[PDB]
Amino acid sequence: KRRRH
Amino acid sequence: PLESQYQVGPLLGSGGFGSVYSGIRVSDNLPVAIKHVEKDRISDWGELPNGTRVPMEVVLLKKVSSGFSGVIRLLDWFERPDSFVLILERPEPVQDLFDFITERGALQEELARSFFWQVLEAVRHCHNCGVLHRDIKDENILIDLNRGELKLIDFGSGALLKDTVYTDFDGTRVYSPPEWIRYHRYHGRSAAVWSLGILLYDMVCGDIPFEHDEEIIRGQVFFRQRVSSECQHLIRWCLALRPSDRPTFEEIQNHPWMQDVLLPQETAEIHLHS
Ligand SMILES: N[C@H]1CC[C@H](Nc2nc(Nc3cccc(C(F)(F)F)c3)c3c(=O)[nH]ccc3n2)CC1
Repeated sequence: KRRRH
Repeated sequence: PLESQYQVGPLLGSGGFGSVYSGIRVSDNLPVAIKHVEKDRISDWGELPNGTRVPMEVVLLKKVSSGFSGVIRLLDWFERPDSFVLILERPEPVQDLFDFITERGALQEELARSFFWQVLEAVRHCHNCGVLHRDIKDENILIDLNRGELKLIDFGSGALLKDTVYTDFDGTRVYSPPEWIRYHRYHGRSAAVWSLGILLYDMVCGDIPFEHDEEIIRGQVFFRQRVSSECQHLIRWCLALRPSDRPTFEEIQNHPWMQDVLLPQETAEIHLHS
């Protein structure tokens, strides 16, 4: 996964 | 009167920062972004020359706004009963670095070098103006797709730059340094440098290196993508566990990996234009 914070 | 001088377009996004709309300045059709911040949701307040209480963000953006920059400009602001409204510059066409990375994956080193260099120039600019960003990350960077210029956004977690310790932080945990995680203490510059190392890993690998406290504390960096030794070295240097083992901005910019940077437009022509 490659995800927002 | 806020409503008459701007025309609101669609919601661009919302989150910890509040809500941001595309907009247009009615008088000259200048593309703008319109950001609404709720008063109850503002933790940190400042005050202007005149002395009235505004969001720290407004103070910070005013301190970095004069002249030109890789910092998004504050054009105007308004107070409302329960919120503040900020009018900000909006490049067109534009994409944030997070989405850009999502779409294109790991960036070529040449492109990452140009981008990273511009981030560094923008952060030096902030520091030079007495402003600490405290939330440097791909989500907080905009790409002007035509000129190939990066712009820093979202100063809402920022602070006045100081030389003493900070014991408060409300930026992004995965970009925050081990000294924050362990002791709840950091110095501005060396913490900024850590987050820059996270950012650079993100650019050249397509994702951040750490998701967990344990990994941050450990500070061991593994590469999933082919990445040059000079780039790996720069990254591991920025991510030194001891703050005083991290490079200064000068050392970063004099690093062998940082040699022969492309100009913004060259960057857009080679990597951004279709
Ligand atoms: N996932 C999104 C969430 C909203 C975020 N906010 C944003 N987006 C902005 N611009 C913008 C305009 C059109 C499209 C996009 C895009 F495609 F979301 F990156 C961003 C601006 C801006 O132009 N000026 C000042 C602030 C600003 N903030 C950009 C990334």
